[PDB]
Amino acid sequence: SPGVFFDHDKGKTHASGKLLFAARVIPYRGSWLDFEFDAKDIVYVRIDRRRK
DNA sequence: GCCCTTAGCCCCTTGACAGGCGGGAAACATCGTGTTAACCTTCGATTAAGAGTCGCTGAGTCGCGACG
Repeated sequence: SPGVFFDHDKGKTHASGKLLFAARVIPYRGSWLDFEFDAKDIVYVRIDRRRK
């Protein structure tokens, strides 16, 4: 369904054991947006999972 | 019972078509060109809600020493 999503990572793709909390808003028709974090504790706008 | 004579079958010679592949000659549908010059000189999708790993790159941290 269209709307913002916050998929907290379950440890996978983490530095050691930390979570990611990828805040992604899925539009009904358009380009996806990802506001996930990293091990450096920084929010990166991974638009449509292309770049970070 | 054997030899002569004649009939039937097989074979040869000619032939009057019949039309039949096929190139030619011709009537007709293709296939690659042109050519015209009145106005816009960045078009657009598409992953991206699982998962084990190959191949490369570029930042922050240290040694060895020289010159005051």
